[PDB]
Amino acid sequence: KLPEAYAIFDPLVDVLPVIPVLFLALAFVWQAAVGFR
Amino acid sequence: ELVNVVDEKLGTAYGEKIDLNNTNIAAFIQYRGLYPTLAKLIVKNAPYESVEDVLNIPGLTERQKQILRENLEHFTVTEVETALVEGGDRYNNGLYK
Amino acid sequence: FTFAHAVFALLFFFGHIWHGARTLFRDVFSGIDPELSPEQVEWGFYQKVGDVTTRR
Amino acid sequence: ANLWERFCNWVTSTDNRLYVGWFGVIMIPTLLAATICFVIAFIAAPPVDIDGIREPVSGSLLYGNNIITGAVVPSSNAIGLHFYPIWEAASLDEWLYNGGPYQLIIFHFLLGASCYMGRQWELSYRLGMRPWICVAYSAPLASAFAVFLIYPIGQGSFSDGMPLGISGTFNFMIVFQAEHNILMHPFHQLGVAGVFGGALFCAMHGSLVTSSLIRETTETESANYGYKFGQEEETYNIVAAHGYFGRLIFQYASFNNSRSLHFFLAAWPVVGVWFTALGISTMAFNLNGFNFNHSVIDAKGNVINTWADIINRANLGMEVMHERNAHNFPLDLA
Amino acid sequence: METITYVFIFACIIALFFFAIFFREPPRIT
Amino acid sequence: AQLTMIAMIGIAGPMIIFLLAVRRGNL
Amino acid sequence: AELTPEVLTVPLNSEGKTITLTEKQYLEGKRLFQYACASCHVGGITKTNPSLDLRTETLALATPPRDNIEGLVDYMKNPTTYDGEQEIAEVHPSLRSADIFPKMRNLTEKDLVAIAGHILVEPKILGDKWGGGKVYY
Amino acid sequence: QTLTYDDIVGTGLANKCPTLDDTARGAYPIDSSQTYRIARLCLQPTTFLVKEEPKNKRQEAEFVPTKLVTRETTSLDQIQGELKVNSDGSLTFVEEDGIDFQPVTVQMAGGERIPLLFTVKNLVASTQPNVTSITTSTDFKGEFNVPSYRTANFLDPKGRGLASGYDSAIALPQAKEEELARANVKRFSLTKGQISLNVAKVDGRTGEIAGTFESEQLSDDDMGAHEPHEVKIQGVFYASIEPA
Amino acid sequence: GFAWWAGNARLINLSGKLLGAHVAHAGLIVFWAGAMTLFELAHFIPEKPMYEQGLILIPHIATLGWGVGPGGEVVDTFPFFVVGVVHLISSAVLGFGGVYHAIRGPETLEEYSSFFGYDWKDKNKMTTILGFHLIVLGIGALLLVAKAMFFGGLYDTWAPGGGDVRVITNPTLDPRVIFGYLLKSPFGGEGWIVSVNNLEDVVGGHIWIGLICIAGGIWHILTTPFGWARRAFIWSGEAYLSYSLGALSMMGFIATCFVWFNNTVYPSEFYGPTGPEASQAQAMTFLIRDQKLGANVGSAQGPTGLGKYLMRSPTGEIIFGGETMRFWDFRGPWLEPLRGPNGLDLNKIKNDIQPWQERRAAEYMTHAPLGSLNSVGGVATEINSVNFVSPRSWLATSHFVLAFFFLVGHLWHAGRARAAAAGFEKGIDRESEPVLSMPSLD
Ligand code: CLA
Ligand code: CLA
Ligand code: CLA
Ligand code: CLA
Ligand code: HEC
Ligand SMILES: CC1=C(/C=C/C(C)=C/C=C/C(C)=C/C=C/C=C(C)/C=C/C=C(C)/C=C/C2=C(C)CCCC2(C)C)C(C)(C)CCC1
Ligand SMILES: CC1=C(/C=C/C(C)=C/C=C/C(C)=C/C=C/C=C(C)/C=C/C=C(C)/C=C/C2=C(C)CCCC2(C)C)C(C)(C)CCC1
Ligand SMILES: CC1=C(/C=C/C(C)=C/C=C/C(C)=C/C=C/C=C(C)/C=C/C=C(C)/C=C/C2=C(C)CCCC2(C)C)C(C)(C)CCC1
Ligand code: OEX
Ligand SMILES: [Cl-]
Ligand SMILES: [Cl-]
Ligand SMILES: [Fe+2]
Repeated sequence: KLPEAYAIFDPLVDVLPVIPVLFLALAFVWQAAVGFR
Repeated sequence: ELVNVVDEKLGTAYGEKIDLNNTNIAAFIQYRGLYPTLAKLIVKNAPYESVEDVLNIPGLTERQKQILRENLEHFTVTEVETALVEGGDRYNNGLYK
Repeated sequence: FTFAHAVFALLFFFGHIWHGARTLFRDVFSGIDPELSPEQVEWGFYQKVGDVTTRR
Repeated sequence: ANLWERFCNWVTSTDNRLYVGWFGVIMIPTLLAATICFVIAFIAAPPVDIDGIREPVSGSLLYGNNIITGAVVPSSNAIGLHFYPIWEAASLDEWLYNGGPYQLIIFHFLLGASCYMGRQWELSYRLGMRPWICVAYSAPLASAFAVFLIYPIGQGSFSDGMPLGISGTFNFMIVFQAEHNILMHPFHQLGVAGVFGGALFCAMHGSLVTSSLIRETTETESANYGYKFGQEEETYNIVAAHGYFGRLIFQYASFNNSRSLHFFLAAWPVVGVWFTALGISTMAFNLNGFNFNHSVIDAKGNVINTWADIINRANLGMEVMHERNAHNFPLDLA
Repeated sequence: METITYVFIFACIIALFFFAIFFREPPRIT
Repeated sequence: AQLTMIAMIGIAGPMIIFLLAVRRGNL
Repeated sequence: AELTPEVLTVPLNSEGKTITLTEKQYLEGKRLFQYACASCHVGGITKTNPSLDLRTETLALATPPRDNIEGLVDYMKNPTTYDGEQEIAEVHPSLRSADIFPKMRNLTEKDLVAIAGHILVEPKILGDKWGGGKVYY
Repeated sequence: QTLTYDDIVGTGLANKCPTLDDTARGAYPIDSSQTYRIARLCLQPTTFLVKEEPKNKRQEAEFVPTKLVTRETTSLDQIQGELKVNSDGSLTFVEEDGIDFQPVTVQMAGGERIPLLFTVKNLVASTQPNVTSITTSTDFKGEFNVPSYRTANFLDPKGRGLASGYDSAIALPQAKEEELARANVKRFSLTKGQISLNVAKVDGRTGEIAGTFESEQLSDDDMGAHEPHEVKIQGVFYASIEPA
Repeated sequence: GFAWWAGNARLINLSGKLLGAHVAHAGLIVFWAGAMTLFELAHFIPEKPMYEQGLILIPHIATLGWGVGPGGEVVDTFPFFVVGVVHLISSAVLGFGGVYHAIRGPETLEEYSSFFGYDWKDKNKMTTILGFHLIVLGIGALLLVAKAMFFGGLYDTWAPGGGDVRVITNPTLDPRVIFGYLLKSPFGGEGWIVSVNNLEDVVGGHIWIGLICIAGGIWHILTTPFGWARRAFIWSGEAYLSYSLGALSMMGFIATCFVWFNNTVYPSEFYGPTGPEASQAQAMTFLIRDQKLGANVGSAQGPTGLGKYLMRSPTGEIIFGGETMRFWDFRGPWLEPLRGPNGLDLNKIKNDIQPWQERRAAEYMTHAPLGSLNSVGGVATEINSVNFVSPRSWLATSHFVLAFFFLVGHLWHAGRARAAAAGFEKGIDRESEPVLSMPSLD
């Protein structure tokens, strides 16, 4: 468990580790937006 | 003339009671008060010539003696069978669950 | 007997397929037409597949 | 005229009937050693105490095996992962009893096969080819590393590496299933898809090309004589073949780029076999196949068996029987 | 007799390898 | 829930492409 | 079939008083059994000593009888060998030995009842499988 | 000073018994009022001889040499037991406990493997009468027990055993079983061996002794399947004596 | 000429944009390190061993002496939070520089500054960048030394009394020891560098490596490659990439074996027992149980004729029996008190086994690194109940996979760099096909 005064952020921290995956996905949205050029 | 001595033993009282001279120690869990402490002593002081010999095990408290008394009828003795007592097999005979 | 005849029946199925293929496709056993043009295999040209009387 | 430079020129010569090369300077002796020892041991080695329990298993022909049952038997579990060369035995008799030949053969072979892969790179460079055929071979190579070296390292014993024999192989794969549930592991499932698919696409590709051969021959000659080695023209009609396969399925599920097509052919089995080699390599560290044992229960809590629980009954019968004299304690932890 | 047979066949396969490689029909261009 | 935050975070990236493509930018 | 009150009714003590658990208590017991006990006692066996299991009939023959909520709660506080002759708090988790078994630290009295109840219910649901081992998987 | 595990591991020394200085030619006096134990008895074989089969009448085969194939796994050690004084001044060692067996297999010329259970289990070995001191001429002679090499759970390659396993040749469902009786019915043997221990060195201060042993016993009979061979083992021993 | 799916190869000669990719990606590494730590912390429950909870980062921090006390008990979680927050915060700075250099900064650097710009074919400049990074790396290995010797020490599983944090006051400098490890066999009972079993050798090894990297770095700033190296190598960006992929692959394979066999810098208190450990602990457990019932474990012959509990290794040492005969090279703090010079000591086994050792064996036997992909713990035939896969299985398998693919990447990029440097990576020139100018083989 996190320190008491950051407890509010618990559900954010459950999701943070996944964020690097989203960068990979985001490169494919970008390439879709320029038509895989 | 070639006979399996373990099968032969299942045809004696060994196949229906706890044999104090042959039976693996985990059988002593089938009756109350006997395992581990008295089971340990019974196996260490085997062989017995009759079932009541177990009461003459040095160190038995009178409670322990009483437990044995209650349970003398679940006990038997047959001749020691080398195949059942070698290998430490009365303490661990390779059967678990 | 069952083993032999079940096995021979299965093998003879391939024989049916082989010689039937050879009968219906005898005209190209040795290879396809070296003057088959790309309009006959490309989509659209003919309304009916392979029928050259249905050109659009 | 320099002696070293002449020798370099011969090692790397593209005129040798078999390319040697620097990778071949290591591959040639290591593979000859492994081959000569394998053949001698398959025919004449005496029984080997694979599981360390002084219960020797007979692998060779002269000791009552046939081709199917014979094997060079893995080295004794008493040895574990210890290095056991000939010169560490008090005698050849001892070394044979304890499974020394298996170590000699697999170390020499894995080295020679590694160099085989490099040799594939090397000659491609001397011929001015593109370089990645060796990358295709890394799939079978990684698979042999997995069953001869990686799985032993994780389980702690070359006695659990794959016997060098036909029935020995099957023993290894039955015991693997009991200890790892490999069939319920997705990397073995990708391996099956890699190998099934590879055979599918092999047949597909062969049949589509064969189907569109250009008539160059009469019905009295093999069509194979319609192609002459080194002719410049393609020998089939990819557009007729694309037009057949696009109609069997639909157009955009068919390749008309022959480069994309053959890359697809290369990549599908290679990648599937990468995964299944990685499956063995990671079940080496006991990250096993999915376990759905008793995953379905009813409203009361009764277990409701599924096909996974039936698999588990089979796995149990393998487990309880294998190496039947070798376990003294209730968990087979390795 | 069965050992002799198994080894005999394997030996023939190795000899075939030698002829297949060094005494092949040479591929000739065009 | 956590489904609120990963929704908010998940939309950031694509919203950047969207802003840059409608404001015809250096994509 | 379902988790009827009949099945959630287990003995409270040696005097044949009974107690009817809730479905809630039982699922809590099961959860707590997996937390603190199942690493050794999965399926009602004992991995580090297979000769002693959690079958009701085995517990009934333990000294202090353990086929009841009281016996089992006491066991989780002050475990003895099967004949009651020695205390084994130092090699068996218990509240008495929660310094060396820290998972036991945060267990309340109500948690102990639920665990005990789970252990006594499960063989009514699963029968021979409970404590029977791999033969019954 | 003495060696640690990490000095020993991997060397072979762990299979070797302690030696005494060739200067240890003392005498260990024995007081009949006192009781003694042997704290450690170590037996290290050096030579395994097997008796051949002459196939003929009056030749009586010879003991021939063999090669060890099971490596440095042969020594008996940590054996302890009563050392008694008898009415007539003989000493009797009674073995109580120890690592008192090793399986060994040796290979005869021609390739035959001969497994044996090298053991002193239940050893009772006695001296001559009137000892009073243990010296560089004391001999212990005794006998011991040789249980079956395999114990009762052992399953042969077709799943047959004594306390476990099949009772028939299940791959031959309708064979005549009389021929297979000897392979199908496992039997648990229990034979005696003999041993002499010859004390050649004595540390009168510390109570350590050392010398030479020779034992005769039977090899494995594979639970009745075949007849045992006769085996003679030679080696060196070490023991430390304590006032018990 | 590269397609979208090879699109980062478009960066080879755009040193500015390529700097941005490297630094943006550096930020993702640091982001993951931070985010993941906080995730493990928010889930951490100190009553439960780390290894029952899926932790891989908190064990690395605790191994360094932060957060823990005697026995590996966690006393203070604040050090973990700090490590997470600081990594998290720092990734915004790398993120910032990353996307600035990838999108807005100059796309090439060599016009803006001759110091930061580089040509791949410039051997002097390349070894200078290499030199700088060699110095950074040497500094980093010295930070580990500093921690161990001047800022609180390291967790020492071998410390007497259950393990503890210990300050390292006599790091091993004797190069016969330090480099002795490099020359040990990688086979069983030896273990190459994976067998390092004490923190004195760990810290001393890092003094050496730090000094070697700093010396190596200065060496490469001041020199250019000798002619023999000039002629041995391909000098191109993709070639250097291929060299480092090979080196990462080698290192991934070593890390795999480290976390699988080594219980010193991967203490079993945090990471769980190793495979050999768990299996040794099973035999210990049942030796104890059986001896308590009266069994004479030294004289008990098992089914095979070998000892049921105790046997000899091939060099004679007294070792545990059963299949674990194979793991007799195992060494651990709970087991070593029973070892005498000839291996396990029968008189210590009979008289001196302690309750904490019985507890530890039972714990390690029931947390063996065996489990299913969906994290059902134990052997593959076990029923559902225990949610456990050892962190060592997770860390071993993941890094085997990564090491394997980086070896494939090495071969990919190495063969391609060779081909591109010779000018036939795009195919065979029809008008100058080399084999058509070679004589036939036969
Ligand atoms: C330090 C590591 C490193 C670096 C910097 C590079 C860099 C490069 N590589 Mg090499 N590569 C590497 C490792 C590396 N590689 C490894 C380890 C392998 C073996 C697998 C390869 C194999 C490889 C091939 C086969 C090729 C390259 C190529 C290239 C170039 C273009 C790459 C590109 O645009 O990818 C663009 C990125 C993608 C197309 C995305 C790929 C996505 C992967 C396959 C799936 C990852 C999914 C993940 C596991 C989990 C997903 C979860 C889900 C939610 C999505 C570039 C120079 C190309 C080349 O030769 O350039 C000249 C080329 O053809 N790479
Ligand atoms: C670690 C992953 C990684 C990284 C760091 C890069 C980085 C880069 N790529 Mg590669 N690439 C990747 C993965 C990656 N790529 C993958 C997986 C693929 C396959 C789909 C490609 C395919 C690819 C192609 C096809 C090309 C590149 C190109 C480029 C460069 C220019 C891109 C550009 O102009 O963006 C334009 C995009 C935008 C303006 C949209 C917004 C992008 C931003 C950066 C998103 C970041 C959001 C973030 C949350 C903000 C935090 C900020 C805060 C810290 C202040 C850049 C250096 C190009 C190149 O080499 O140019 C010559 C190019 O042509 N890449
Ligand atoms: C290794 C990574 C790296 C490299 C090689 C470069 C290189 C460069 N950058 Mg970039 N940059 C980086 C990271 C990097 N940057 C990061 C992380 C950020 C965000 C903080 C930026 C933000 C940035 C901006 C906004 C600009 C540059 C610019 C420049 C150029 C000149 C900078 C100058 O004059 O020095 C300045 C030198 C100093 C300030 C000396 C102080 C030393 C540093 C800051 C402290 C030491 C840090 C330490 C070693 C590691 C971090 C500690 C941590 C581990 C706790 C040069 C090509 C400029 C450019 O391209 O314009 C055309 C420009 O405008 N950079
Ligand atoms: C990241 C690390 C790194 C890298 C990439 C380089 C790269 C380079 N170095 Mg530098 N070097 C480094 C660190 C590094 N160095 C450090 C720390 C030092 C200080 C000790 C040096 C000292 C140094 C010197 C003194 C020289 C170089 C030279 C060179 C060049 C030729 C290297 C070569 O051919 O080696 C390939 C290796 C060989 C040809 C033979 C040795 C092969 C090894 C020993 C075999 C071991 C294999 C085995 C399986 C691995 C297990 C471990 C083993 C110990 C048992 C090249 C540019 C040369 C040069 O041109 O400098 C200007 C040169 O003479 N380096
Ligand atoms: C291994 C580390 C164990 C854990 C964790 C738990 N138990 Fe256990 N238990 C274990 C052993 C080795 C034994 C036998 C003790 C002996 O007499 O030698 C036991 C015994 C019990 C019993 C008694 C069973 C009987 O038939 O009398 C009970 C009721 C029991 N254990 C319960 C229990 C609970 C509730 C646990 C979770 C908190 C738990 N055990 C953990 C080994 C281990
Ligand atoms: C730490 C933190 C933070 C940060 C954040 C971030 C950093 C984020 C990022 C973000 C991102 C980075 C995101 C992204 C996203 C992405 C996505 C969402 C994607 C998706 C995609 C898809 C879905 C795809 C699809 C497709 C295509 C496109 C094409 C091909 C096909 C397919 C189908 C695949 C904040 C501020 C919150 C604050 C707090 C803390
Ligand atoms: C270039 C490019 C790319 C890439 C990108 C990248 C990779 C980026 C990075 C970035 C990053 C890497 C970012 C980062 C960020 C960060 C942030 C922004 C952070 C924040 C933080 C915070 C705010 C914190 C908070 C807190 C605290 C303090 C305490 C605890 C709790 C919490 C967590 C809440 C792509 C491929 C897409 C595309 C193309 C181009
Ligand atoms: C820290 C530490 C330590 C230490 C360590 C060290 C000190 C290390 C070192 C190491 C090293 C010292 C390394 C090595 C390396 C090397 C290598 C890895 C090499 C490679 C090579 C190559 C790769 C080559 C190649 C080639 C050839 C062969 C030919 C020509 C071409 C070329 C060049 C390519 C210890 C353990 C104590 C402990 C723990 C910690
Ligand atoms: O060796 Mn071949 O197999 Ca792998 O677990 Mn433990 O160990 Mn043995 O038993 Mn199941
Ligand atoms: Cl098997
Ligand atoms: Cl075992
Ligand atoms: Fe083709």
